[PDB]
Amino acid sequence: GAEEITADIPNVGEAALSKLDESGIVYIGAEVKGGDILVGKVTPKGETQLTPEEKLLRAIFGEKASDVKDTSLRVPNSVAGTVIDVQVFTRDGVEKDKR
Amino acid sequence: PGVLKIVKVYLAVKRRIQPGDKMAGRHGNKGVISKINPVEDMPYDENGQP
Amino acid sequence: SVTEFLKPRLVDIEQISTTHAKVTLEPLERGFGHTLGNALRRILLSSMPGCAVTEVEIEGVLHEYSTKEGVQEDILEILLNLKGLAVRVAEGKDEVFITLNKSGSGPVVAGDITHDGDVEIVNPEHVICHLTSDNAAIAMRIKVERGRGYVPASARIHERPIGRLLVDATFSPVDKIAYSVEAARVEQRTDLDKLVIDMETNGTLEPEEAIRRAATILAEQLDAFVDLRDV
Repeated sequence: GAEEITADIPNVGEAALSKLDESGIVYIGAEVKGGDILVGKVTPKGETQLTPEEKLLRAIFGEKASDVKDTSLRVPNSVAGTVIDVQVFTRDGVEKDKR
Repeated sequence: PGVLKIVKVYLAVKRRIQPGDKMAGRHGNKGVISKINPVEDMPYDENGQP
Repeated sequence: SVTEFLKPRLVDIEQISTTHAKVTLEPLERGFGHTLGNALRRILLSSMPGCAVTEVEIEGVLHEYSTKEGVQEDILEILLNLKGLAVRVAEGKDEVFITLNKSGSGPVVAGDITHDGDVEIVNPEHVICHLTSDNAAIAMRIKVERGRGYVPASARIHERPIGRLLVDATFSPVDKIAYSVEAARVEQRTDLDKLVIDMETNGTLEPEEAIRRAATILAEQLDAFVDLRDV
């Protein structure tokens, strides 16, 4: 399928989305540290043949798997700075996001 | 071809001087900082200027 | 006698300038001049409490690495100028907020900062910014905190809204310390010494108070030496 830039990142809470906007891109002037998400991107993934103990865990605790995996742009380790500019380039014919 | 979107982020980092950084003059006298000494521990003159 | 020493006492506080002073201690035994001078110089240059600018908030500014219309200097330069601001906070308060709202053309100096009376600016002629247009306006909200030593922005423990610009704080008000040991004209004894300590500061900390605080710190650690028991 088509890889999508969005804020609906699976298996990630709210604190990691605090610096992300509605589109999925951090604001200008955000203080970020290593491991922080800058651009939220979800990638379609194929079926996973989960191991028996894993399906035990899924049966007991619920938490059904999603169709997208988290492949997002994260700040490199030991790097902490301020976002000073964001540039978005879109192919012709693709919906230009809000940002 | 094949790409739908590109997002580019510029990060600004203020790097301070720390041990291991390489400092030099203009006469081939390079060096690596070994310690950031406290002010009171460094040599000073009669007027008190360290 | 050979057992009882002469206790030094404060003699004269000479205030040459707002940021420069001399303190005279007299009398002192042979060799005690250098000992006390070096101890006091090391304590004063190391751990004096003081008030410094910690965080700033400027309207229309999201980060340090940006400019503002009608403002000649970048925001990073404004923060570097704010680091060189001498402020005295009344005792009992740790964190205070001051405001700098100025519109017009000319040099925005520290004398235009509005304070609630618990904060006194020592250098009203410090140039903070330059406004180059008649329609240029600057509106800043500065946090001043009391501390000791040097605390960079990184070392501060970690919500913080985008727009709050953290500033490295040098709380220590002492810039230069010099000391000299000279002869003391005592009534009878002629082996006595006088210690003259020249202190160049930012004007925040008074000389007499600084000397007593350094002596107090040395006394507290020498107390743990005096007792000398296993813990």
